[PDB]
Amino acid sequence: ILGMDELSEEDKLTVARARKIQRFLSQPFQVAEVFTGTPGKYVDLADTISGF
Amino acid sequence: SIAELGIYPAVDPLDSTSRMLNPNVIGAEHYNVARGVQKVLQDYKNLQDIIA
Amino acid sequence: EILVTGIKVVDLLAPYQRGGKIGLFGGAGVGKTVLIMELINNVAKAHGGFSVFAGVGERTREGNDLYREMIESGVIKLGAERGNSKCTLVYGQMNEPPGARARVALTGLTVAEYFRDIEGQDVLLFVDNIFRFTQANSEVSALLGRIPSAVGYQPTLATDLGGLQERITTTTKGSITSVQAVYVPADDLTDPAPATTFAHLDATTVLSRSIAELGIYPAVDPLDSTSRMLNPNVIGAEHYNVARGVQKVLQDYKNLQDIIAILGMDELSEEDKLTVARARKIQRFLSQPFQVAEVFTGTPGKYVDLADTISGFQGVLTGKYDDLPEMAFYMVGDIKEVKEKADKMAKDIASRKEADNKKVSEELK
Amino acid sequence: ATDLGGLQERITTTTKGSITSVQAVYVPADDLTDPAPATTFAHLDATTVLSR
Amino acid sequence: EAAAPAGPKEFTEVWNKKAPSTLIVPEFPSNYTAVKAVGEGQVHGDAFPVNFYTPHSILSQAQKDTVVLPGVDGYFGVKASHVPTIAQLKPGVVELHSGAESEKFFVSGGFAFVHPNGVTDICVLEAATLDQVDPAAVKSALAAASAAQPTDEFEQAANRAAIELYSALESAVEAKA
Amino acid sequence: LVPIGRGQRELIIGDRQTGKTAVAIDAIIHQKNCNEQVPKAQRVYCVYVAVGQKRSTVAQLVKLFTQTGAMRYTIMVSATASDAAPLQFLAPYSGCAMAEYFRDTGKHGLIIYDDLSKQSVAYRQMSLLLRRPPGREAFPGDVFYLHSRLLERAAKLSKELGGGSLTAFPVIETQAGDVSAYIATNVISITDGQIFLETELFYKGIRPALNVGLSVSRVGSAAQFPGMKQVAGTLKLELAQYREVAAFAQFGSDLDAATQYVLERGARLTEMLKQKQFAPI
Amino acid sequence: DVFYLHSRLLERAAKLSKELGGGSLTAFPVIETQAGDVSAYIATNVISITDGQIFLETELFYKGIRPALNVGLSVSRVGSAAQFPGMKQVAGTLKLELAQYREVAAFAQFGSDLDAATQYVLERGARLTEMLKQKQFAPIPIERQTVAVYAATKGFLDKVRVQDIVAAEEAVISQVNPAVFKILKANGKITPALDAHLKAELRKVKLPGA
Amino acid sequence: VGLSVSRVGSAAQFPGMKQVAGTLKLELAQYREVAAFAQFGSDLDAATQYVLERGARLTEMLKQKQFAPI
Amino acid sequence: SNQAVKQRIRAIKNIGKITKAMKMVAASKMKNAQIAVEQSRGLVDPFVRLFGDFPAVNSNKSVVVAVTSDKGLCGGLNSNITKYTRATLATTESEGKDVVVVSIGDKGRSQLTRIESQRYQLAIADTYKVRVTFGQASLIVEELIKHNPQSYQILFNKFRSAISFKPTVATILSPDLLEKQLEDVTGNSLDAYDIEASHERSDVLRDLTEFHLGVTLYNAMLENNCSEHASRMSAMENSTKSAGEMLGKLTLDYNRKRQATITTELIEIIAGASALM
Ligand SMILES: Nc1ncnc2c1ncn2[C@@H]1O[C@H](COP(=O)(O)OP(=O)(O)OP(=O)(O)O)[C@@H](O)[C@H]1O
Ligand SMILES: Nc1ncnc2c1ncn2[C@@H]1O[C@H](COP(=O)(O)OP(=O)(O)O)[C@@H](O)[C@H]1O
Ligand SMILES: [Mg+2]
Ligand SMILES: [Mg+2]
Repeated sequence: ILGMDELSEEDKLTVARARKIQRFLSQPFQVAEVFTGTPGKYVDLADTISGF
Repeated sequence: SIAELGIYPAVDPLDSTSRMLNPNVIGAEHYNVARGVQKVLQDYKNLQDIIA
Repeated sequence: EILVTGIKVVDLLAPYQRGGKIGLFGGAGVGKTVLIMELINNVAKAHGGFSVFAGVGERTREGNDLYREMIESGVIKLGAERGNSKCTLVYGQMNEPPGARARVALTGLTVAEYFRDIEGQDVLLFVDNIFRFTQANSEVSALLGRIPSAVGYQPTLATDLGGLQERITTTTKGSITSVQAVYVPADDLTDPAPATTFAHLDATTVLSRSIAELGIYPAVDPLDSTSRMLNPNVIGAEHYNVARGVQKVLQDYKNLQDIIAILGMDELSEEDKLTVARARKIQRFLSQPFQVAEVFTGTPGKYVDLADTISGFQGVLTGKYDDLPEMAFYMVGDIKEVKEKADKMAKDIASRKEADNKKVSEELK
Repeated sequence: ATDLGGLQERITTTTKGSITSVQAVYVPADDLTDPAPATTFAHLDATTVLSR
Repeated sequence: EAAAPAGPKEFTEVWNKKAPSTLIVPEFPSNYTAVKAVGEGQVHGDAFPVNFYTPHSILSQAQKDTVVLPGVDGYFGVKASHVPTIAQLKPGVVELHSGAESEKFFVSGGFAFVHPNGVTDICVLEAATLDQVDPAAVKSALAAASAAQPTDEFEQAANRAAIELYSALESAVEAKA
Repeated sequence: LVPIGRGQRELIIGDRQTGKTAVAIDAIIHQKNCNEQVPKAQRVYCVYVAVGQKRSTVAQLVKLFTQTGAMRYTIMVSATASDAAPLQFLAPYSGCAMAEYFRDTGKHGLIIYDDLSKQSVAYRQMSLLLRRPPGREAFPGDVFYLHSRLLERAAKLSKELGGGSLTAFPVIETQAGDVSAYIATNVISITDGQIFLETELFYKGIRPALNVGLSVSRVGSAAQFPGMKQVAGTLKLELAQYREVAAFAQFGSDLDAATQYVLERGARLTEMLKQKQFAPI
Repeated sequence: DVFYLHSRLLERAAKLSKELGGGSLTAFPVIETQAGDVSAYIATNVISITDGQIFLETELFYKGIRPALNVGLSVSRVGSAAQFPGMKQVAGTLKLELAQYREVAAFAQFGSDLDAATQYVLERGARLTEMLKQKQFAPIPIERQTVAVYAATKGFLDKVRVQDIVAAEEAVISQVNPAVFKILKANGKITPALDAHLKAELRKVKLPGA
Repeated sequence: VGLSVSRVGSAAQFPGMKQVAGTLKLELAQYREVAAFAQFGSDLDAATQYVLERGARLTEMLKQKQFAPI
Repeated sequence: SNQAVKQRIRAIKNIGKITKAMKMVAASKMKNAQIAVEQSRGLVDPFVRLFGDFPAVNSNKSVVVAVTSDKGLCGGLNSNITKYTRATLATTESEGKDVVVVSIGDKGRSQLTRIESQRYQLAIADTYKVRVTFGQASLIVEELIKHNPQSYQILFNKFRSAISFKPTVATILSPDLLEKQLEDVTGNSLDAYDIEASHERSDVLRDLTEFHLGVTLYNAMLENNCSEHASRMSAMENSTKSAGEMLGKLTLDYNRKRQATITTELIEIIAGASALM
């Protein structure tokens, strides 16, 4: 309703970190590689805690 | 709701149907008047949540 | 003839008949036992006749509390001076099987009926949860092999309740002033056990849960409690007019609740937002500290005379008190104590003293 | 409650292994206090909401 | 002569002793301006603060060293420590120099104050700069302004204002660099 | 607004403590005041049937009718709450049969079945204990017929049978304005008119608390006093305007001077119809 | 007879007389409501059986306030004459200041104006709320509770930032001399000789953040 | 169109209709979101008014007459 | 009963759309009216440094102006400066002066005649319908100088931000009737300026006070218009929030009544079947 540059720069960083969190929650699946080509990735728990 | 506006007969225009409302049966210049009346009254019923 | 109770909302908007049947409606923690104990404390101590407390389907803790509290007050005396007691307790509390709770109100009624018929005097019958009589018959009647009625109750609800209630009357030989608390299930007044009780009562006092959640105690709904004494030929002209004016202000405020909720207070007319302010004043002013609630509140109890209630509410209605805050009216006795509390709370915003007044730093030995 | 409990109480971790059940939950009339989800939710330990 | 010290300092007194306490003392337009007129400084040498104003725009807040303003008694020029002057301006061009570069706006007429601290305030209504005026519709308008002499003094004054604006807009559109 | 003819059935439907018994008592007291000024072929003899009330309330009404003087024209058939359910079921029929003597001898009757809901409750009890299968709200199947065969006995007879009349005023108590309940819809369907009273108008000071929109009289203005008819269509029309230009009267800021005259004129009319009880005009 | 199902059960939780032993049974019946509906059938059954009520709010529970006590609804008219007399005199101040914090934040959520005295009781009541948070499976003795209520309602925990009070009321109990809690447990009451002493030991407290 | 679902129509319609119907049902997904909002047509943003006019174009486009299937 | 709740739910669900729509509409109007307001803020400064700011003058005739809104869904903005104009009319009126009250906006004529009926003499409205210009503000100013007062007081809400709207009172004096008298400081404070007018100082001060009244009226009714939009955007966001909360409670109660309805008719069917079988 107001605009992207309306809010602060720490709000810009909240937007940026949340947009790269929203993409980092995505994952290619090993069962869906037959019709999407790219191989799927089983991410361990010790890796996703550290990554986030 | 038609009746406590004092309108008699209190026939709901947007609930009364007939199988004689084909353009094949009563002709097009009657059916277009009836459909336009129902369209106008339904849009007024939509606008009554603002204009009240 | 009127019965002055000391409670402002009761004496103003639904006055009790001296010799009539009184019902306190409300469900599950609205305050119809604290109301019945304040009615005991006010009416029964200044009565002169005998009392009968019939505890039907209530807590045994509450019955033991009433027995010990009545021993301390001398209403029940033990031992050699026992005959100078003024109360009979008949207890059929909620640990009893449904045959006992369905019939203990009849036992308390018989103890009251003897004093009315044979001794021929005015008595008080306090029945806590007459709904438990209806409920206990509803528990039994599932096993007496009957088709059930509406919500799940017995088919003979109205006649059982009627044949019990038609014995609790004032006659030519005596009086029974009956105060019965009536539970409502799920806070539903359209339940058949309260809706059948409504017809047997002269004064109705409907306690509602939302008014209790507003902090207003006694949580009497003023727009749902009625009386047959609210009649200009019974209580007078100015009392009835003040009561109808308070109810008109409260109804006009109840009709403004939706737009105040969704549009805000700032969009009414000026007479509308005068009505809203006077109604928020008389909602707080109908509340009162009880002398039986002073052990778990800390406020002293405030017996208000009937003339004090009429004078104070006429003052708020005409507009003599548009200047005080709203919380000046909250939990006070009468129209002097709203001004006392106004200066008590407007000296409080000026209450800032110097140097913290220590005299504690290294007190010598 | 007893039929749902007799089903869902066999899905536990024993000493020998475990069963972990992923259950699709339909909510009747979009009412979370309806007795079928309100009895089903007493057993669930996690919810995985797939949104459009 | 000075027997009524009015002001926002002193309105607070008579207001606080006579208005209800739920309202704080209302604000005043002098609370929003930082630059006064009689106060010390704001010249510092050559460039003085010029404030060019219209109701719908602010065209200059920058410091300039000379301003050429078109007063009703002729185009005058405002140097740094210029004498304080409330000058009514006729239709003409306002030139705000800073050095080699200058901004030439043709204005419509309206006052221009120079203050005792060197603050210059040009206050016009419509400042239509010279590279957005057309040179064709000016003659189409002053033709009717030359021709029309009505019976009433009101449209007479309007036509005289018309010709003194359009004639000045003639002289500053052919002789531009 | 809701004019009532000799021989029609006018329902008094409302919540509890809204003015139903008050309208009934005013209707009886006014027939006492009218019987002195009319000849014997114009008199109305009232019958009050009290089903499911207290004995205290009925004794209070009998004391009121003796102090006014209405008991030389009034019968009171009282099946109170302590009485058996077959007595409360049969008391409207008993009162209507005592009132049908006046309908059948060419005189005029006024029967008031106070709490016809309580008669339906007594009939439900009496039919559930006789093991008849229940229906909607555990009522019997023929709880419509229970009330239709009673309320149809109120008639204006032809001149061959004497020209007598019986005017019935059944009273139905609703639960928080719910007129969609079973017995409420049945007796709304049976009777000609309905006098719907509200518990929200009752606390606005409007007493008798008549909902002027939902109150109908299907005898129409055919059974109205002339002259009252000359003012009543106007009063109805301005009240109809005052009702509809309201729900905007909260915004008293903008004076519109065409709606505002209608609003304060309807306020004059709405304040006009307020009335203290036990004094019919 | 579903009312008799629980009233037959919950009436056996009694405090017996001295002639029967003086033994006691304290019950804690647990009811799960659906959407915060305390006007259900079984919920209103047990509300009219039990003495008090501990109402746990689901919107206080997601704002981190745990135990999510609905302080306005949570009542107990039977424990009043049954509280620790050291707590009875310091938490009589706690529930009333939480009442004003419940009055301010229920109307001034719009951001209309700060009256600068209702604005005081908003971040005072926010300090009493954060003082009343608690972790799980870590109960506190009643003496180490009524000092943390003493440290907060007497303004010793004032101007500590509200995201420090979990770490600050741990600073209070850790630094105050453990002989303070031994006098307070044994007298059961903050005696005049002790609050003068306990006010001293609270001034010598390294609050976090200063 | 918001409440009527078909859980087959993913790869079970006409391909020439599938080229276009994704855009048609995503343009109507914005129109149903902004329609009951901007019932008035007075003070409008230049992005919301465009999807309002597009949704009003598609709405009159989809309606057809009886007993004449296309 | 169980159907009227389903219509009340749809009504509140539609109000929660209409108020969200006009919250966005008021936001779009506020973001482009703030642009005109902070450009209009410049021209008021040379007059308040040239003529000073004297609110508490001994005018014997005053014209107060309360600059209100036209659309009345603003949230306590118009009555705020009604309180302020009855506070400033109870600040200057202590000496027996004539006061004319005018108002800009229909919410001014509906809230000023309630507090004061006799001094109110003029109602300007329909100002913000198309836009607000300086020719319009100057026409309003000329209709204000149809009276001949010695002072003018403007009351308006100044757009400090989208949250704060400080109610500003703005004062203008008649030229040598009061402006030359209030400047006499053992001489004059205006003699430092060299008048470059075509005529004498009284005529240039008359023209200057008319131009000052015009620019403060234009800035006043720009600031009040965009602060009106900001208070409408904030007042329809406390409105859609409350209409979402009311809708949530209505949906929960409707679901309770729905479940109780299905159980009620089911129990009646079971009772009727067991009464036979
Ligand atoms: N026109 C009136 N003016 C003043 N008071 C009235 C008027 N009508 C009714 N009342 C009062 O309002 C109350 C209405 O009670 P009423 O006689 O209507 O009982 P009811 O609604 O018929 O039946 P129930 O007692 O079961 O509710 C009475 O106290 C009566 O005195
Ligand atoms: N008059 C009152 N004043 C203050 N609080 C009250 C009052 N009545 C009830 N309460 C509060 O509500 C609770 C319920 O009181 P009680 O009369 O026992 O209700 P009920 O018998 O209807 O369950 C009390 O424990 C108290 O917390
Ligand atoms: Mg109780
Ligand atoms: Mg009655």
